[PDB]
Amino acid sequence: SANLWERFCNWVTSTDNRLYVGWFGVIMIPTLLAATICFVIAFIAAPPVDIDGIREPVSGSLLYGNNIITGAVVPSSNAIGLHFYPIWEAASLDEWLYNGGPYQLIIFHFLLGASCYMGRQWELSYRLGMRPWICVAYSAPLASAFAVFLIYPIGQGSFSDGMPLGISGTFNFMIVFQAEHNILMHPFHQLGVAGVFGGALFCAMHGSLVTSSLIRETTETESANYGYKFGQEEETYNIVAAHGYFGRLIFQYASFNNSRSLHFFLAAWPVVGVWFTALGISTMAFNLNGFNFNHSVIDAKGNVINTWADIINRANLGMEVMHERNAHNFPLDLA
Amino acid sequence: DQKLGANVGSAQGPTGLGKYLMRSPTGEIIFGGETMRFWDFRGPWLEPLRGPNGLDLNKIKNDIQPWQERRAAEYMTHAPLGSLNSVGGVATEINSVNFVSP
Amino acid sequence: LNPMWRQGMFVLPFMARLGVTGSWSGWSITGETGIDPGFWSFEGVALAHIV
Amino acid sequence: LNPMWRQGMFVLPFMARLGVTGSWSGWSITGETGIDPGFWSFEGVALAHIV
Amino acid sequence: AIFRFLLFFQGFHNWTLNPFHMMGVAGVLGGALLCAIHGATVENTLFQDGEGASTFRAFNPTQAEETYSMVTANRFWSQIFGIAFSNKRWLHFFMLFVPVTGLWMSAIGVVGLALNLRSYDFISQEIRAAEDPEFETFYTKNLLLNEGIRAWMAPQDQPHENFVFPEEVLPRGNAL
Amino acid sequence: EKLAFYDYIGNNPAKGGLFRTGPMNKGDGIAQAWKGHAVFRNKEGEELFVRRMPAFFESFPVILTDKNGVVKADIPFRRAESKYSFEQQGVTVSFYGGELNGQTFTDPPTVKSYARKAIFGEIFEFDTETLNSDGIFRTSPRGWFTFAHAVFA
Amino acid sequence: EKLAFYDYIGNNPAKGGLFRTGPMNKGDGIAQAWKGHAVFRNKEGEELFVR
Amino acid sequence: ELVNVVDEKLGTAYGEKIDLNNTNIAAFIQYRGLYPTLAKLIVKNAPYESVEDVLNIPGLTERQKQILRENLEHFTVTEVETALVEGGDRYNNGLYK
Amino acid sequence: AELTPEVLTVPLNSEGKTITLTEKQYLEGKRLFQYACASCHVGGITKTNPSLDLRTETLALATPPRDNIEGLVDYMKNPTTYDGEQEIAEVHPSLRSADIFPKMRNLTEKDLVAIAGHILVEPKILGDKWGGGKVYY
Amino acid sequence: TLTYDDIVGTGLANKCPTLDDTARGAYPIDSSQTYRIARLCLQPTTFLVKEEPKNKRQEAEFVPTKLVTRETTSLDQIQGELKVNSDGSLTFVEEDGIDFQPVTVQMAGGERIPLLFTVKNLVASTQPNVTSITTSTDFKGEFNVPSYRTANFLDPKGRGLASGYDSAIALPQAKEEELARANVKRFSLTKGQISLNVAKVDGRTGEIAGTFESEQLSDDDMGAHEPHEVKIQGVFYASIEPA
Ligand code: CLA
Ligand code: CLA
Ligand code: CLA
Ligand code: CLA
Ligand SMILES: CC(C)=CCC/C(C)=C/CC/C(C)=C/CC/C(C)=C/CC/C(C)=C/CC/C(C)=C/CC/C(C)=C/CC/C(C)=C/CC/C(C)=C/CC1=CC(=O)C(C)=C(C)C1=O
Ligand SMILES: CCCCCCCCCCCCCCCC(=O)OC[C@H](CO[C@@H]1O[C@H](CS(=O)(=O)O)[C@@H](O)[C@H](O)[C@H]1O)OC(=O)CCCCCCCCCCCCCCC
Ligand SMILES: [Ca+2]
Ligand SMILES: [Cl-]
Repeated sequence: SANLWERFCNWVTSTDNRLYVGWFGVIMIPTLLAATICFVIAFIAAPPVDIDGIREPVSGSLLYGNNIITGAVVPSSNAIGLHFYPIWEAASLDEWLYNGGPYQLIIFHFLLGASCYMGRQWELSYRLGMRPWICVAYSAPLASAFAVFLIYPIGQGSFSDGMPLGISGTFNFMIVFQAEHNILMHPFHQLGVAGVFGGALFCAMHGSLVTSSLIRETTETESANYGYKFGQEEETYNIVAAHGYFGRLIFQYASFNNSRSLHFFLAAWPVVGVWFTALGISTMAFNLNGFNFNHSVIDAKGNVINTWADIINRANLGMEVMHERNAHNFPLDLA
Repeated sequence: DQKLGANVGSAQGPTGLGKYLMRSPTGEIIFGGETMRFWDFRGPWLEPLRGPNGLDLNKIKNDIQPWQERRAAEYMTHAPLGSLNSVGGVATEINSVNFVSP
Repeated sequence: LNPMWRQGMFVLPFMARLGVTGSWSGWSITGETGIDPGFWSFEGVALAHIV
Repeated sequence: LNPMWRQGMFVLPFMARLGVTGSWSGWSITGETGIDPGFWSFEGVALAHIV
Repeated sequence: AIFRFLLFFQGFHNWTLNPFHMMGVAGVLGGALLCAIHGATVENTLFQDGEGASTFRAFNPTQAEETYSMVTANRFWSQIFGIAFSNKRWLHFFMLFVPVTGLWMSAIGVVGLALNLRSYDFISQEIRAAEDPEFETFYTKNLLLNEGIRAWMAPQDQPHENFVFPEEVLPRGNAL
Repeated sequence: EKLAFYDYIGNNPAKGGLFRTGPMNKGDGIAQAWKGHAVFRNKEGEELFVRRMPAFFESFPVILTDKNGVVKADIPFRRAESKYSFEQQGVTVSFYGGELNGQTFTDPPTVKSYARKAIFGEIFEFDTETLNSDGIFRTSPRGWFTFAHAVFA
Repeated sequence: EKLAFYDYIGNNPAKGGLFRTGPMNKGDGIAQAWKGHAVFRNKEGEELFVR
Repeated sequence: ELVNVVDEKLGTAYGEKIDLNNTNIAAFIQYRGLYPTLAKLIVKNAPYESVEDVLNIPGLTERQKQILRENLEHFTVTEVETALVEGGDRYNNGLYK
Repeated sequence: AELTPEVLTVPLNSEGKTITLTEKQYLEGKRLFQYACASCHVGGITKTNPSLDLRTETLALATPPRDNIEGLVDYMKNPTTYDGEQEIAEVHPSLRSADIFPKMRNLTEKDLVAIAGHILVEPKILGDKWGGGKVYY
Repeated sequence: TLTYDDIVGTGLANKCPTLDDTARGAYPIDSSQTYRIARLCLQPTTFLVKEEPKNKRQEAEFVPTKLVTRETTSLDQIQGELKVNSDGSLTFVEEDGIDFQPVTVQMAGGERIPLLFTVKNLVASTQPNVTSITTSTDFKGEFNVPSYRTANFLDPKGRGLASGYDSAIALPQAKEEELARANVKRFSLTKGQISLNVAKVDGRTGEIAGTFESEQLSDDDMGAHEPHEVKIQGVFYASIEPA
């Protein structure tokens, strides 16, 4: 034995593994297995959770009357707030499942692993001699999960205010958010949808332009895909014919001819846009909300002349006035 | 409400939890409502009301001082809630109070 | 009046014949309460096999 | 109070719009009796297409 | 004027709960991923064709060799994600399909919302919620949010209806 | 009767859902008879009118106004400060022609029940047993044909 | 009660059918309680017995 | 049979005048000089068998008794309803602006 | 549709006599109302006690009457409860308590008249909005 | 004595004070000097839920249950006069205090049984002729158990008693007779029994201690289903003073 530990480190770091369990992986792989296994069990058999700390259990598991679309893993109690609630902090599991214990076990392990997943997306790139930064693109979707699962709860003072782990549970997070923060009227969110819409747009743009300008090497009755072999030397499409068409669609200088400048833009746009959307949720986690143009334009006498901004406010009040029915005892919603 | 003749100690809210005062997960007496999540707050104005078990029902019942009532009023009407364009309050509030907590 | 064999249970009996007669949720085949089956409860057995 | 469009009928109306409004069993869309739809009754149309 | 269109569809059509809208977002969100991921994958798997750091100038506008190591990219993802492309022709067609199919689905959903043939409720859920007052899902919660949206918005959002909703008829939780 | 039937929102194709399958009868039930026209009045004898349900609304509130559109009565959410509850207004309901013809009802619950029904237009008597209906509106063939073809196109 | 329950043909495995699916409870129903022993007599006071 | 005691209460004296035995304290804000001091006394001083019994609250200054006499026409009295009195709901029934 | 002097004519005292404010006083009041009231009295309500609003009618049934310049002004100097049977200057901004409520220090009799005038002019313009809360927003 | 910080997070705050093994004396009652209880306190130890004997009435017993909520059970700050009676007995009459705590416990099946553990309007009494309070000087009396949820509470579909919806608005044209019970909210009010039996006296400082046992009904959920019978065993501590 060349030295056990020396070998161990050579295996872990080995680039000959089907799946690159890295150094970050050593933390990732266990944390992600705990999160997934706990989730799957929760989502299927977990019992009702008193999310709002007002003894009014919300069942979100299949076996307890839910389906895929409605079902979810409910956030820890509001009675717990930001307190750490590990299994060994409960008199029993029965108490732990009632106070939304699983939620924390899941969010913490996931966020942890999902971070190492980024750390790994660097490591392998290092071990393979390729440039880094790929992990920096993945920093945007991660920074969102963080914003939605940890930053917002820290800011709002409770994990019960974090986004639930489910379809409908997510829609709840949105509808309520909008009511309390008016996100649609916030610059960061708008940049977010710009990045996402734009992304999908450009994704279609590139995708189409390229596939449409492929050099013919296929039969009339043979998949146009076969005209490419894994491990080619030259390109499989006429990037000069591509630019030729797109340059005429709009106008020459408003078109890419440099594949490298194209692909940077292709990556830069969404990542930057999503970065801001993540900063939006993380900023509005401290109650710095969207623009409030309520009763702005008023007439010569003082009457209030409504704008679409006001019609939005009514829709918002409805959400405000109806969310968490029995949870409020006082006039102002400061939590 | 206490000045209106209500017995804060035994007041039962909609959920049956305690309109004004309830217990934290570890037994301490804290403020009720959604405010149960901030039972870790400590502050000059509020401490003299705290006992060895949390908020003392006797001090709360007759040791509340005026400077505290207006302190509570002040801070209540100056929570760190506001909009980008600096309009203090909830996203559904009306323009008038130009403010956003530092 | 309503034991496992009335509820079309087929695997549940074979688990009791050798010891497992309780659930992590508190109940037990014999009808007792407060019992602590430990890990080897019907859930436990079911868990084990899946793994 | 209980016409074809309340009973989730989809093909039956298109058959009435052009004439076929009776059944070989005696009844009719308008609610009459004793009528003789002949061969071209809902059954008839259905029969025809199958062939 | 578009944000209220969104809020409306939630409140009145419960649009977010619609299978077609979901596919919609799955396409746009998933399409904005392919965009980002492919872009980054390319910029960080590039061959060195220049002596500068700013590798942008180092590109051959006149084809020839692949400007990035398609073979390296494949191995990368094949080890970090488990799955990875290996046919640029397919990878690029995929990028067309995903966001275009998504938008098409989101369209159909609305074409149904025209006739108000929405995906508002789950009947099995409502029936249990009626008989049993302790059954509560994140779904039931949402519907109540809709009720509030409709009741508080409808007046100034649909003027031609001359709506008048007395304060006492207005649905509201406690305190708020 | 036929004429009255068309004046019922439960036959409006704009009501319904995408996965609310089956005939319209699996919804409100098989129509049996017309209970009759409901006329609502309050202590002063004034005749009130039930604000109908716009197709847009899945659920709608019960509000009663006079000829001039002044709100005279309603069914309150928060009773704490209700000014127009059917109780405080002595609201009553009378029927003309149909099953309930010539009859009058004055006990608040029963009055509110029919008021809750007037919202949909003419009040009818359904057989919910047979088809095991759920009481949730479904769309007519007109609606389905329209949806299917708008999509295909 | 338990003892009386075993003396009921509705627990005899020899009753049933090949396609009479489900638990024994989908048959006669979930047993709730023992109505009691039935003693039959005729005018003369004589005690009869049910075959 | 099942009935909503509150919706039924609105068909009686309560719902037409300030119920000295049920109605929440804030209701006294609709008449001159009754709110702070008197409304507290009225509510705090348990139920009444008749409107006039309010005039008998121990301590009432001669002026307070005067004021009360003036507003008696705005009061009534009905059986104490638990749903309306429990939880201290007469000092705060969860309603604000 | 304008703020005519017809609208700026509000009751001065209890004995029917009125006063007419000017577009300068109004705006000035509105500004002062924001500076020392909005905090708790935004839009005519009262955040730290929603039971009492600034509706003219509410101020009319107050004790003493506070639905006129004279009334509101006195209040801003020596505040009382709705029945007036108790002075609350210790937990409510006022002139006799500017040491406790600094914002009230600058405020001079000129300012007090404007603020008071604002309170009586707003409902004249906004109507139902002024009194009610979010319901009317 | 320990400050707030010396208790926070330890759970100690949900524990009625205790007397040492020594303090087993006796406190005197002047019978011509009014007395009151400066602080009664009740700490639960066990919550037993009598099980429904199914159809087959076979006599039912109480069964233990797991406390699904946490250490929020204790009643504290109770106070009132401990008037001396003609026959020389003592009756405590509560005025105010943290006289109730919503508790929720699970059972064998997994069923959560929420109750409003309380002693509101307590009226405990002792044996006739009780010049001095010795160890075990039984206190017995009734109290009131108000509805678990108050008037304003709304069910998942918006329906409520003092507020909320009139019916099942999700099923616009369904028969209502079947849904009756779940649409019409009822506010339950009942009586309870409790007995405080002393174990430790301390005539010196006038503070008795012991154990209690009380019975009451659980939440009926605005009258949607039947309430369960509950028995609650724990300990108590009282501070008697002349005043
Ligand atoms: C994860 C969050 C999410 C996501 C990803 C989406 C995603 C989407 N939603 Mg959506 N939605 C969400 C949440 C989300 N939603 C929520 C919470 C709600 C509230 C219930 C809604 C409510 C909602 C509604 C009501 C609708 C959508 C629709 C859509 C889709 C179409 C958007 C589009 O591409 O416009 C593209 C816009 C066009 C019309 C294309 C033509 C425009 C031309 C080409 C532009 C010309 C520009 C010009 C040259 C420049 C001049 C401009 C000048 C100012 C410079 C898209 C799939 C829509 C859809 O499904 O329709 C089919 C739709 O109607 N959503
Ligand atoms: C009529 C079609 C239409 C158009 C033109 C727009 C346009 C716009 N929407 Mg939009 N939207 C539509 C339908 C449409 N929407 C529908 C049906 C829905 C669902 C109901 C939405 C929902 C929606 C949301 C939720 C949001 C927007 C937003 C926006 C703005 C930024 C979006 C963006 O970044 O896209 C990404 C696409 C690009 C990267 C293309 C950029 C092209 C722009 C338009 C400039 C064009 C150049 C211009 C013509 C000048 C050239 C002249 C020069 C050559 C001399 C933008 C003004 C956002 C916003 O409000 O931000 C302020 C936002 O948050 N939209
Ligand atoms: C052989 C072992 C076995 C046994 C003894 C049982 C026994 C039982 N199961 Mg069961 N089960 C088994 C295996 C078994 N299961 C397996 C492997 C599965 C997984 C699919 C299940 C899944 C299952 C479920 C989901 C349920 C039961 C239930 C039950 C109970 C009700 C009885 C029943 O429904 O009969 C039904 C018997 C039949 C319909 C007879 C089938 C005979 C077929 C038709 C013959 C096919 C002939 C062939 C085509 C000819 C071609 C040949 C030719 C070409 C030459 C019963 C105790 C039920 C229970 O829980 O009760 C409450 C219940 O819900 N079982
Ligand atoms: C398009 C023509 C058409 C129309 C308009 C109708 C209309 C109607 N039919 Mg019908 N039917 C049709 C064709 C049609 N049918 C055909 C071809 C058949 C043979 C199978 C039937 C068989 C049939 C039966 C057996 C019955 C009806 C009934 C009915 C009535 C009830 C409505 C219904 O149940 O909606 C249901 C609507 C749906 C559930 C919507 C389906 C939408 C799917 C889920 C979308 C799939 C999306 C896709 C997977 C996405 C993938 C794309 C992605 C990969 C890119 C209604 C009048 C019922 C009736 O008799 O009433 C009393 C009835 O019992 N029909
Ligand atoms: C216990 C239980 C039951 C758990 C339930 C848990 C739960 C609730 C889950 C529910 C899930 C659920 C049902 C979701 C519904 C959403 C869904 C199915 C929507 C419908 C989809 C649909 C048909 C709509 C049409 C829209 C459409 C086509 C979108 C598809 C989006 C799509 C699949 C995109 C894939 C994106 C993706 C991650 C691919 C990465 C590919 C890859 C590794 C590329 C990397 C890469 C880049 C390079 O550049 C190069 C060079 C190479 C080489 C290379 O490799
Ligand atoms: C509390 C601590 C618990 C500790 C648990 C006990 C230790 C782990 C036991 C693992 C048993 C399972 C074996 C799995 C085999 C395998 O993965 O492929 C076999 C390949 C080949 O391995 C190669 O296999 C070779 C042997 S052979 O090829 O398999 O014969 C071997 O020589 C070489 O070293 C090896 O790299 O494994 C790898 O490439 C190394 C990466 C392993 C990645 C682990 C899973 C990652 C999960 C990420 C999170 C996902 C979340 C959930 C999503 C669903
Ligand atoms: Ca039971
Ligand atoms: Cl909610």
